[PDB]
Amino acid sequence: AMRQCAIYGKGGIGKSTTTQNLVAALAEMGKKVMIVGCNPKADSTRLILHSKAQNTIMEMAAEAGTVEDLELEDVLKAGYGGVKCVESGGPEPGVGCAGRGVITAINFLEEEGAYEDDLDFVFYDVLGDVVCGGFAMPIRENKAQEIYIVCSGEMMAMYAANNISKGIVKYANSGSVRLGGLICNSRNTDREDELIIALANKLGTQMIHFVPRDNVVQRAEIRRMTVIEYDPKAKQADEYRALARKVVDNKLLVIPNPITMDELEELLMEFGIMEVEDESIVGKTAEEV
Amino acid sequence: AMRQCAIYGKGGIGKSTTTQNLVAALAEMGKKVMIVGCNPKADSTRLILHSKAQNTIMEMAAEAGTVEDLELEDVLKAGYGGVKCVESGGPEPGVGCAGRGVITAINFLEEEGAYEDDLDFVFYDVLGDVVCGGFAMPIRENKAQEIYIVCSGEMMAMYAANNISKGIVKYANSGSVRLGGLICNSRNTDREDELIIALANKLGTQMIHFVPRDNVVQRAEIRRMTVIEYDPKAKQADEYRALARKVVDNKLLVIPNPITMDELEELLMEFGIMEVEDESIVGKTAEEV
Ligand SMILES: Nc1ncnc2c1ncn2[C@@H]1O[C@H](COP(=O)(O)OP(=O)(O)O)[C@@H](O)[C@H]1O
Ligand SMILES: Nc1ncnc2c1ncn2[C@@H]1O[C@H](COP(=O)(O)OP(=O)(O)O)[C@@H](O)[C@H]1O
Ligand code: SF4
Ligand SMILES: [Mg+2]
Ligand SMILES: [Mg+2]
Repeated sequence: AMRQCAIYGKGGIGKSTTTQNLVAALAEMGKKVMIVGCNPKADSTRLILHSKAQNTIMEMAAEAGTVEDLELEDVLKAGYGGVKCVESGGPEPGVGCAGRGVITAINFLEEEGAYEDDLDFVFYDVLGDVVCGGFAMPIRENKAQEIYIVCSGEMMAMYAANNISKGIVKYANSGSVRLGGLICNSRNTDREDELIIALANKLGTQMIHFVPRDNVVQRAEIRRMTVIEYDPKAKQADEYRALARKVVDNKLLVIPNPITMDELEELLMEFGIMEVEDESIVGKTAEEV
Repeated sequence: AMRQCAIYGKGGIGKSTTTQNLVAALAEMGKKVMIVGCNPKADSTRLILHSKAQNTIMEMAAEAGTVEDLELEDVLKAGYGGVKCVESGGPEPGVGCAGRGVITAINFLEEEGAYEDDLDFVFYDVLGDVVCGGFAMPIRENKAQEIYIVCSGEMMAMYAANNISKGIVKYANSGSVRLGGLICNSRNTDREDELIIALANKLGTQMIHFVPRDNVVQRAEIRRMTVIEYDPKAKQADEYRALARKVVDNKLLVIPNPITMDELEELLMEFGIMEVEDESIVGKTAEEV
């Protein structure tokens, strides 16, 4: 039955739009799936619920005093395709750890047993910028077995992908957390599809799909909607279908192999986004060259 | 004498390039300044030192076993303008808190007394994506009195700016941490200079300067250099001069006034980057409109 999935990736590469869409495309193949957003900002469940920003567990637990005083119907809410939704809340700015927000919401969902009710999939939307103990909480507490890293042909998204992968490495031994695959979200930078496959092979995983840059996306967004919900017929919808399909069919759950900075930098130079280091000119003024 | 400064801001808006440059332009007016990078990645001191990536305290303390076994000359290193430099190191991926890395490096710098040696300024390069207790460590432990938030006319950078501001609010009472001003780093999106000044006034601070988009920057970067060091004569160098000047002359250290999501969203719509919400179409398919 059920699979415990989590999607990681750097901020602003389109982690939530890939997640919400493939989950809507998964639930177009009639799956009860649940999205749990771990991100400070409530942007991780909004497109399914046609909402602006779902209420978070840190918001509502402030209102009722504690988490047990929260009643599930107004915590977890369903939208398109009966896809269940919970935005967990960030840290109290400058003071709390992000981890806490995530853990209390897992516990509230195991406690009021929405985890064992019928669901074929659970998905955690998790930021991969800092891969600290806090954001690695679903990995540490063995709540996410299948990590799907969203990225693109750009240094920082790759860095992120690799550093998320070092965290899978540490909890390989303690549990069953394993990397599924990378998902390349096109930046329209030149031969990025190739680059991310190179990385995927150097880590020992696959670049499970290449999601394109489409305007479709922001057309659907003005309506606070998923692409799958706005126009079922655009090939963007069938991209997310190809991924949503490829996701359930995957049986490659490697225990990845992280690379050096230098090794990563190779990839970037080799595929043209990063330039090549001419050492002649280093440390030399407008004059000296 | 000495001022304890920290520059916060979202990832990839150019927090480290603004910081390293204005610090090089501050040290062009002959100041002994020290940069301490708190970021996981060692990209926060590299342009001063003509290096690729300075060694971090978490890296070297792994080598010698503990922090006391570290000798200061190969921890803190100086580059252009006798500007002292220390990259503190990130969390061990998936396990550590970022906070720890920062705190051990403050303590090592107070312990081996580089804090009380001659310096007119100290600067902490700190990521503003997650404003959790970890990244708020120099604010919590009253090591940074003057927060300078770098941002731009874009939602997330603003969000960030505001949330960093909520953290200043919480430690207003306990200490002397106060917000200096915002710095707008041009994205070349249309009337962003105006937008960030609106925010600065709604927070009760000023948009201390508007740093432009220049190609100069990446020309200097191929040499692993600051703009101030590559061509002292470009008006980009005199922008950083205008900021480096404006920074020491500032005596506006407000205890900011954070805004609503809705209130922030106003700004964006009012200044044209965000659109306006037509509710007619919300939750309605390719067909229904
Ligand atoms: N495939 C895509 N094509 C075009 N824009 C996209 C695509 N996926 C996401 N985006 C856009 O990128 C921006 C950020 O997306 P988001 O999913 O919110 O990122 P994140 O989760 O990494 O913070 C928004 O404009 C989003 O609609
Ligand atoms: N004023 C500027 N004009 C143009 N590009 C800039 C400017 N400041 C920074 N950048 C560029 O933005 C990118 C990220 O800068 P960086 O300082 O490394 O960001 P960060 O510290 O927020 O991660 C690099 O191309 C950097 O050179
Ligand atoms: S573990 Fe990470 S989320 Fe928690 S306080 Fe540290 S840096 Fe923040
Ligand atoms: Mg999000
Ligand atoms: Mg940096």
